[PDB]
Amino acid sequence: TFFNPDREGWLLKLGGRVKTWKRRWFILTDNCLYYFEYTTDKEPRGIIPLENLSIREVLDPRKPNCFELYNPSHKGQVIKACKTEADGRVVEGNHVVYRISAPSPEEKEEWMKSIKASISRDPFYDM
Repeated sequence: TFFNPDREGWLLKLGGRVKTWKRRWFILTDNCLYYFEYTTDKEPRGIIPLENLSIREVLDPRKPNCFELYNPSHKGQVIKACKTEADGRVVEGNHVVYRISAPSPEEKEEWMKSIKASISRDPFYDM
């Protein structure tokens, strides 16, 4: 599934039920954002489907080159996502939004462009 990706790279993501930044290797493919703790990891740490989502720039007090993923449909609606836990639990994410920090302004722009392009490409988008 990670074959022929639209983009791969390091990004910082702000935690949900425990708000802290974690460095994760992201892979954009099949209109989903996959993230790994380490680049050569066989299995992803989580998956964030992009369908029905939007992206916007945001200013953070400590992290630069940030943007957020959010669902426009319903107010404060929990974004559909899935993640693995060390104990083996495969649990659904509880994020209303996803604040991401890119390594540079250039990479932020590139990532925002790729994500939007992927979303608009989905033939099942906005239904």
